[PDB]
Amino acid sequence: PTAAEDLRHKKKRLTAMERVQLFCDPGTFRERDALVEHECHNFGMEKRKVPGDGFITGTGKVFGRPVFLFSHDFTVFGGSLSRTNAAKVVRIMEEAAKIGVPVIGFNDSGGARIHEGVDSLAGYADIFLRNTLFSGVIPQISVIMGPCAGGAVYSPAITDFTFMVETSSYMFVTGPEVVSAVGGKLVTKDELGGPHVHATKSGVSAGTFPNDIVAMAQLRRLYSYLPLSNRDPVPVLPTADERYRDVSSLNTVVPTEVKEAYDMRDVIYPVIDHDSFFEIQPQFAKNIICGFARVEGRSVCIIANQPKVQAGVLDIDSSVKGARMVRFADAFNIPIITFVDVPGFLPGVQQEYGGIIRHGAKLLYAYAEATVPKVTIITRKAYGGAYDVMSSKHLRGDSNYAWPHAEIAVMGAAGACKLLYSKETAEQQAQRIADYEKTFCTPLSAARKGFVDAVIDPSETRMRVCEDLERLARKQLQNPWKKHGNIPL
Amino acid sequence: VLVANRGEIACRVMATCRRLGIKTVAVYSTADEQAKHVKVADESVCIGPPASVESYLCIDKIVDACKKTGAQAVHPGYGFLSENGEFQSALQKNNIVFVGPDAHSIESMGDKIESKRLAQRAGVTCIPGFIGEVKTHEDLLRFAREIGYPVMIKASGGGGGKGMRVAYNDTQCVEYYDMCREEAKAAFHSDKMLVERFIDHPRHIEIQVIADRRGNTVYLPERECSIQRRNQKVIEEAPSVLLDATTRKAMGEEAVAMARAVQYVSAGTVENVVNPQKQFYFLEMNTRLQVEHPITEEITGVDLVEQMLRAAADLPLSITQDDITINGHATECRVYAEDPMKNYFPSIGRLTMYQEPTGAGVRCDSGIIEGSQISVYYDPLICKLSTWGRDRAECIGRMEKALDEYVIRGLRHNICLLRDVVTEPRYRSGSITTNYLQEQYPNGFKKAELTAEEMQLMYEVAACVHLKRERLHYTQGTAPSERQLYLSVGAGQEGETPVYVRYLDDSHFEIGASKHGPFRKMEVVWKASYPIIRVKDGEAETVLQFWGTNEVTYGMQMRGTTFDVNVMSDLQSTLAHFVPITEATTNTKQILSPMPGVIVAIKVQPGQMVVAGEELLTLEAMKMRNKIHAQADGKVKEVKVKLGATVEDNEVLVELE
Ligand SMILES: O=CCCCC[C@@H]1SC[C@@H]2NC(=O)N[C@@H]21
Repeated sequence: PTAAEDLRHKKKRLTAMERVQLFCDPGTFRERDALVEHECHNFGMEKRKVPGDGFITGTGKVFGRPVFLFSHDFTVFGGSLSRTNAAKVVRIMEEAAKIGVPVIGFNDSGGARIHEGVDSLAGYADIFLRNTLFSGVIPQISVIMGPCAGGAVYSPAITDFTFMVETSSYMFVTGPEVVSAVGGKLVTKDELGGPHVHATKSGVSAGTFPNDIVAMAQLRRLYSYLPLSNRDPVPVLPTADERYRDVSSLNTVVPTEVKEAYDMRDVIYPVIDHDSFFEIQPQFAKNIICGFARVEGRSVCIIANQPKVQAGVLDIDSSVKGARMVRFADAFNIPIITFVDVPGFLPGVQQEYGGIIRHGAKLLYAYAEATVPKVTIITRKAYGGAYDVMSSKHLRGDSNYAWPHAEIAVMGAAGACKLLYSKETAEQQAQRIADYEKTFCTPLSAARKGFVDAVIDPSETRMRVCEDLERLARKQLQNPWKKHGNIPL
Repeated sequence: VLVANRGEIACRVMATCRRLGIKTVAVYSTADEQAKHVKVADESVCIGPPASVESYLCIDKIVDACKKTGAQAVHPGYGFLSENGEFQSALQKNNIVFVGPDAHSIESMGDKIESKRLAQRAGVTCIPGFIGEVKTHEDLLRFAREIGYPVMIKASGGGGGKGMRVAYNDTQCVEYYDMCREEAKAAFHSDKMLVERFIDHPRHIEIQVIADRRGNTVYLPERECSIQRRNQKVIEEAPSVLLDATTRKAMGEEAVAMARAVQYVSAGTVENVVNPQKQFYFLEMNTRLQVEHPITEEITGVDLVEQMLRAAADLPLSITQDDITINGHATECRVYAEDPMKNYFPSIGRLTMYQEPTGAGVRCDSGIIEGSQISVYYDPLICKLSTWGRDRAECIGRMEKALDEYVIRGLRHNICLLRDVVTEPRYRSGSITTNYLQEQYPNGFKKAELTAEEMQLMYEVAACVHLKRERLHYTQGTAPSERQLYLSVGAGQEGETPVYVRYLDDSHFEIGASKHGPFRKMEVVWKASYPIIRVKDGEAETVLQFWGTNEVTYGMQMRGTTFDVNVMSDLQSTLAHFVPITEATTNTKQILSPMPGVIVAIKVQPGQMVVAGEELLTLEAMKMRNKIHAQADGKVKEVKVKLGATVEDNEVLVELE
């Protein structure tokens, strides 16, 4: 019996129920509500009632841990929401708020249902309010499998992570018809809101998958990292890997020349456990890396610069990416580990015309507000305000480390030499820049002041990180009483 | 003593001293501050920039540096400027030991010419043939019949293989002489031809020699260097199959006789060419310390390093030809960073992501430790894998097994070629030739495929690994123990093979066709997220490797080759048919610079060949030199952006057409 799904598969596409079956465990899905009708009675809609009413909501179970989910249905009315569709979603989110369980939704709606009038707006508003209230209480993940237009786009935005499917998905606020009507330009749906556009240009989508099957397979892996609720502790899984594994290849990663580049992944991979990195937003703002990883069987958060791309310089997009990652990680009590290599901020008129001052402050706010244990490692250099922003010791950092060839200075040697000698005799470059770099572009001064705990061999990083992260397991820090902060938007 | 090399041999020397209780010193270049031989040494001194000239080749630095160690002797090594006069002269200026042969023998034998003179000095069965011009076809036929050889027609003034044709009969002799005279008159202005005993099919047998400054000269057992690519050898073996004492004893005696002839001290080695009729040809003799001796040392125990350093002090050896014997045979291979399947593309500048050497009853000499890199201006050799044995089958099987346990990550290599060559039944037949490689690899290189049972075993191991890694993620006792998987390699699911699994213990399963099917109870032992995977069904034993996965596709290595097996359940299998398979853009067009900057260095030339992975140029921006390369293409047609063109802004630096 394979009835009524032949029409769907013929278009090389899967069904909502099949997606739900693929996500959860083999036999642990219990559909909650299945016999519900729209009761519209307008515009010749009194007929063609549907039992499911276009939504599939249940409970399920992943890796032995509970979950909640819902999936849109494209065959029935195009997946449009109504006064009645939104009730099921509201009930699921409320139940997942009472119990410490997350929510995952597979969006496929074609837009609002016009035949209901303003009831669709009512349902949208209720879903928006539930998302707003419960953000930071239970993790929310959203996946977009098909078209997603109109005002329905906003609820995925408030969710913590949004993923996209490559061939047959798109998302935008207004359709290309209106764009043609007002501006006069003919742009296709994919050219407007395709997965690539949101992966590279707008920065909304947190990832892209080639197929639905791969999407489910990796969504399970992502779910294996998250904590169940706000009050539950960070999960710890058994692992045969051990902190005594030898990592001596880190002694040679940093080149002896100051103008040559290297890949920061060569430093990230040895420290964490084998094959346990899940990069977030891999194709957007490549000069910074963010993602999840495990250290001795417990999930941690990774944020590191990359001198491979644009000399590892902070920017607007990198600031937004890092700020969102830090805020999410702190909201759910996940340790943060950072690797620092920054020469400063990206210079340019477009930057000031785009508001670098606002955006660069977001990362600093996220780092200063955080109360989870932090570990910082300075590999090569840290200059100016970039050193302050990237989790400096003064921002209530727990432990800070440096490598023997690091440099921590106010600015580059040339600018310091220029400002320290206004009209000093010519040729001052040769006998002053070298001396200043020798005397003050070294971690000795910063260690004398007390800004780094110790200068360590690069081969001891795994040992130190495991020791510190084990000791810091029970830190309790609290901020002054506030209704909420006022972050620079 | 101080060494002069920076490869595996240097480590070997600083290792022989262990027993010899000899403190050692090792110099290095700037790039090699993290080489193993630096830390293995007792003392280290820098020799300037790592370019070859200043590095080690800078005699002045080296000889000058030889004034602080106190060492009364200094090894000459085997590479770089080893056994050199300009160097021997300098070391005898400061009156220090050379730990090597004497000058007169070295210049008398390593010289390109007059080697034939020493050869014919006592004849020593040197190249045979009519020594003179053949002015008539009658003379050519008569001298061909004299020895009935394949003629070996070669020009008197020609060299390098030009003007040579192989004649098997008299008519072939006449026709090939007619072609040879026409070729040589145009190419080398000489019509003078010579006829010599051509070899049916060569084996390039090599005979080892050792000696001493006092006496007790000994002949070491011979070796093999038949396999050769681009005049570089790959696989070696000391006791070749075509070994008769009638020849071999005379080979050793004649090698020793030639030794005292030029009063050679530190013998290099003797070269020969051998036909199925058991001949020998002493010429192309070597005067350098060949490092293929590990094989001989495995069949003898004759520590060449110890004996030569002992002879460097004017003492006789500790061994005589009377006790030298054979305890089996050994196989040795060389591991290159040369990517064979990709047109022998060189892969350099890649530190070892992570590597582990095979150490099961085998020997490995290498200078590349974990976290080490290979520059372009050096030898791309990785390791020198040699395994002891007594029987061909025994020694080979060992190599087979030892090849699969060599984990190399971070750069390519030629291990697949070595594996395929060893596994070939032609190689295990017993005899080979010097044209063996290109004879068995006509068009490029193509690795041999898998039989049905091997692919089935790979499927079974993949299913076991999938289940073992799956059980890790589950919490407490809420974990499964049995599934039914559908494995199919390839993007089109070629050969869907249903598989079961039961996981009766930690490292035991009950693999079968499906439910209610007979079970076999194999065994797999693998640490999560690690490379090596040991699996043993009954007696058979296999070792596979685990590269990575994306939870639907598994990257597993079988017989030194990468595959991507798909492990999916019933639902995933039945649904993967209804999935779009888009084709990525195949654009052969101009390449643009991603970001603004300055071009300071260029690598490729305008309108010539380009291959994948080749660096093209280097922009420098905000104090940082990048290096955009050629992802993949055959050639280009474009106009180069000149040096110092601070324009960029996503311009067309190179255009591919
Ligand atoms: O010396 C002149 C340019 C130096 C720029 C150094 C890097 S580029 C971006 C960042 N901003 C700075 O002030 N320094 C760094």
